Amino acid sequence: GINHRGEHKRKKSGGKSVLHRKKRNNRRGSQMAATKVGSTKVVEKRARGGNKKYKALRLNEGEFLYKSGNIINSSKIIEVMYHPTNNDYVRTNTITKSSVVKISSEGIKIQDEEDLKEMYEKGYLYAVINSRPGQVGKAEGEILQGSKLEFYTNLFKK
Amino acid sequence: TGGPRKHLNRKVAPTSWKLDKSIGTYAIRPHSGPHKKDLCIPLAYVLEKFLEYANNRKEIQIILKSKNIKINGKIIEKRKYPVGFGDVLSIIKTDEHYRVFYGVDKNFTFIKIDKEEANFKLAKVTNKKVMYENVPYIFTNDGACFKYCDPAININDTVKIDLETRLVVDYVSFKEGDVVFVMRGEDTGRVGIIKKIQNTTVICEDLSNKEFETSIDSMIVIGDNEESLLISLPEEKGIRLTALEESNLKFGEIVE
Amino acid sequence: ANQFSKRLVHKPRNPFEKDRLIKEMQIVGKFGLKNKHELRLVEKNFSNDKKEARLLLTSNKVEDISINSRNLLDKLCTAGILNGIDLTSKEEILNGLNSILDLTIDSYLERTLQYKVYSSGLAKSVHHSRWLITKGQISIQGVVIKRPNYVVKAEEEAFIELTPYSWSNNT
Amino acid sequence: MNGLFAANDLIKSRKVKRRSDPYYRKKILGTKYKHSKIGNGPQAKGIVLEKTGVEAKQPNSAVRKIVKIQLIKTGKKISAFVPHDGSLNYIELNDEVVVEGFGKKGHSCGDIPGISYKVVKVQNVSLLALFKGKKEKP
RNA sequence: ACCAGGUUGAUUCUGCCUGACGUAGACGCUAUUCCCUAAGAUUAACCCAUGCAUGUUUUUGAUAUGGAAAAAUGGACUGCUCAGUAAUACUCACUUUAUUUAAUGUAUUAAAGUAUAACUGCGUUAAAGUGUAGCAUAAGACUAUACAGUAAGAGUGAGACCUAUCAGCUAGUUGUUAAGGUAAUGGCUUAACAAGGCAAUGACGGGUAACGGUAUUACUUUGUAAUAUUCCGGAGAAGGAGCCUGAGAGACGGCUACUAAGUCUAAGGAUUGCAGCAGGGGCGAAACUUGACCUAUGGAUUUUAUCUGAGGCAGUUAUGGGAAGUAAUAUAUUGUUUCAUAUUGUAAAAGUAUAUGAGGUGAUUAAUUGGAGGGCAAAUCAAGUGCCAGCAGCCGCGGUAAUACUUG
Ligand SMILES: [Mg+2]
Ligand SMILES: [Mg+2]
Ligand SMILES: [Mg+2]
Ligand SMILES: [Mg+2]
Ligand SMILES: [Mg+2]
Ligand SMILES: [Mg+2]
Ligand SMILES: [Mg+2]
Ligand SMILES: [Mg+2]
Ligand SMILES: [Mg+2]
Ligand SMILES: [Mg+2]
Ligand SMILES: [Mg+2]
Ligand SMILES: [Mg+2]
Ligand SMILES: [Mg+2]
Ligand SMILES: [Mg+2]
Ligand SMILES: [Mg+2]
Ligand SMILES: [Mg+2]
Ligand SMILES: [Mg+2]
Ligand SMILES: [Mg+2]
Ligand SMILES: [Mg+2]
Repeated sequence: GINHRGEHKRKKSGGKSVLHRKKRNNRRGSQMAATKVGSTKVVEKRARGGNKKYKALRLNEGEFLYKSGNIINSSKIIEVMYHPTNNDYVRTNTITKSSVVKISSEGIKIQDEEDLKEMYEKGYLYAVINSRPGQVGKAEGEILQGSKLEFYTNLFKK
Repeated sequence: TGGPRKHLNRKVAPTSWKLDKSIGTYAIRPHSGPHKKDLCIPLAYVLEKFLEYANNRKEIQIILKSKNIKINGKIIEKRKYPVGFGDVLSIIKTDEHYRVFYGVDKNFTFIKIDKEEANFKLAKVTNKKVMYENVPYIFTNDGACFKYCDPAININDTVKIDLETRLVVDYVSFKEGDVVFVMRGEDTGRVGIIKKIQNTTVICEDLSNKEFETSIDSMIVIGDNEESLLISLPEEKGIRLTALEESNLKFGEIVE
Repeated sequence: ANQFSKRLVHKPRNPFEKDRLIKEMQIVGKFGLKNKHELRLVEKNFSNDKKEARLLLTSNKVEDISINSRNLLDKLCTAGILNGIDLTSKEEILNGLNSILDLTIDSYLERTLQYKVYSSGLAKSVHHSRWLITKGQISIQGVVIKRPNYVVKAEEEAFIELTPYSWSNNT
Repeated sequence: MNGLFAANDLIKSRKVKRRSDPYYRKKILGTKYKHSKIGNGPQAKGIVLEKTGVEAKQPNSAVRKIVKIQLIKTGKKISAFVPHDGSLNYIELNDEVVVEGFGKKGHSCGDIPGISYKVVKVQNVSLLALFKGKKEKP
């Protein structure tokens, strides 16, 4: 269906290329699975020689880590704020790797810092994903603190 | 070719199997095992060609199913079992024991040994690291794992396997001035005294005081000293005289 | 073609010379050969060692005087075209290859079992030997041979007799 | 162009000069596949249409007997020369023949003009044997 | 380690044609043995009637003393062909900390409930196949990893036919950031931005009557030419595309659709891929038995009794290479093949070898093919025909005495 071969592309000089064999099963691809937000759902895959893969169609209640106090706690996922490569994913609410989100601060026990205090009055905090959702099958990430919060907030919608 | 190969051809067979390149077309492709592809031979050729105990395929099953064949102290009934380097095979009947290493002309030989040598076995360490729950381990060439050994045994030193309790008993370290045995390369079956150890090769001395250089992976030290001699040597002792002296013994030496 | 089906000898370069057919016909009638073809086989291997005798005189290797040249002198000596020499001495090895260039075709053609019967008292003519061998009346020490062009080696020379149980003898 | 490091200029120059070889030029263009008269083979087959004679060139004087046929493999018309005395009396029309060449590299030899082929078989009977009288024609 | 004939009234040169000699296919005439070795590659990767080539196994035991089904295991190897590909395929030297591996070896760990078959019994259609019951009824199914060992994938660099009447070419093309996907590196795919990348040391085009190396043949003074043929490697199963099971298939003696060709029928429907072994048709100048068998070497997870058109053993053919015959001693003597028979041998039959029998012949059962002016070894021998009929690779003979045509 979808191949990853290299025999079809042009040469370094720009001349055309010619094929001599059919499509092999060794280089075999799949379509994109866009992980949405909703009620949870996980389907299984079969890879080469056993080795089962997990893909997540609709994800909820991802895990996150507090960097200062060094504890890990679960939270809900509300909205997406920024996506690096394509800016259309923010209106469709798809979660991929390295895309910042907005999480509930209910179970989280935060320390007293100047920056997080004003958002902690409301329910929301910020986090950034660090795991492949479509292949591992679950999201994990870090909570934004310090100058890392200064970098992303210049890129927000405003 | 979408998968593995299962048929082997007699012309690409190794010449060290001493087969005839006559009327046959196919040869036995042996099983996967602990030894490499070069140092292994099938078992069904040993009972037919080198040892002479059977004539055809029927008499092979008779000796094997009677459970007298004992390789490394274990009974085996499969004809495709690979016999490697250095292992001791024996028959339970008649108390016959053999050690397997190469001759002088790159061929397999079988040398009758004693029951005091029939117990143990020699191998060479290749790798060592500490496994789970803080337990040390030492890995040999054939793939056996061994734990809780002496800390004076290094990565390249040889061991002595008891073969019945499967415990490391004795070891010989790696240094200069040791007797050595080689098993691969263009020079096989040479027995030599170490003179200089380089980082990748070893500069050695034959019993006929010659010289040859050989990589470190292809050798196995059998004794630290000449007086040690942990195993029994072959009859030629691996001297492998040159073609000049083979031309000298036929017609006499050139008088000058 | 294939190795089992290639040919060994070709036709000569000039097909009709009056100065070549007269020389060769003296050899056919004297030694008793049936074909011009079978004469051509015994001369090519006579050419091949002379192709190798020239190289060993010009070799600069120190071991080539010891090994291959001594491995040249023996093979003629076992068949017995050469008589005998001491292989330990160096200077006679030089004399052995120098004696090789003085041979002819007749030095090879004389050590054949057809001619070697007639040169002994067993046969009257050389044509008496070709008619005698093919019926199976002549035997070497153990073996009964039916090929008149069999080369006779040096040590097996004196042991040619009649077949003891044939009709050529009394039994 | 004589130099130690001039192998690139030597090979490029000597390939140009080799093209004026008159035997090598036909090998490049492949004329034996394009303009072959009989195809690529030792013999051929045909159907006879005429029995006619020609007259040889000066200074000799005779009449050479030939035959105009039509090949099967290609479909062209061609003339061949009957090679022995009194052999045309066997030949009738609406019959088959086999054709062999002269052996002078595609040219005409002798004093026969413009003809380069000769008949060998008629009705699977050898014409060399039939002139000797070993067989009879059906 | 070698040259000869041909331009002129005669001579010396340049220059080409021809003779003498190899390697693969076809053809004419003639043939007694034995052993070894080969046979639809060249045109048509064109169409196929018929018969046969992939099944094993107490794991349970068919109302059944040994076989029904279900489970388990292999059908991806082996064998056949050379259409496509001028380099990505192949060879050699390196990397894979950037990757997967059933069957193997040594070690670490963990441990009551729930279907469907075979069976019994009612049926259906021209055929090919299929249905409803007996709360129907069995065996089965609901541990995880290391390190070796085999197998495979993916990269870097260098080598390889003819063409200038083919001189400019390239736009996912070259690079940066980010993500998806794969077992994995990577414009492999997609967003955003930028203008890069290659060439007379031949880019970009066109042709091939082009599968690459190699074992092996020739000819040689630093090396050329052939290599379908032995072995290693790659690609395809009428032409194209897509996918299931699975450790491994983009599989074709597995499935789905379209195009080109069809076949059976009770007219509603059902169905086929011999570049597998024999065999037929077409094409051609051109290529064999619709034969017996698991003896030996092997494969199928222990292969001593299962299967094996893989692989052996025999029949047809001037495909070639060997050991030999058709006489010898003086009409006569002796005695080789064409004839038969024992033993050895064969899976069972041949054949070879050792021995034994008779009969009497080398005008015999047992020699042909080409040539006789020069090159070029061998007749101015005879009889016919007269620029006719004919011969001649080149030079050249034929006009009533031809060593140059026809016969002896
Ligand atoms: Mg010719
Ligand atoms: Mg074909
Ligand atoms: Mg079943
Ligand atoms: Mg072809
Ligand atoms: Mg082609
Ligand atoms: Mg039922
Ligand atoms: Mg784009
Ligand atoms: Mg080739
Ligand atoms: Mg076809
Ligand atoms: Mg296949
Ligand atoms: Mg395929
Ligand atoms: Mg397919
Ligand atoms: Mg088929
Ligand atoms: Mg066939
Ligand atoms: Mg033929
Ligand atoms: Mg004659
Ligand atoms: Mg003369
Ligand atoms: Mg002629
Ligand atoms: Mg003549």
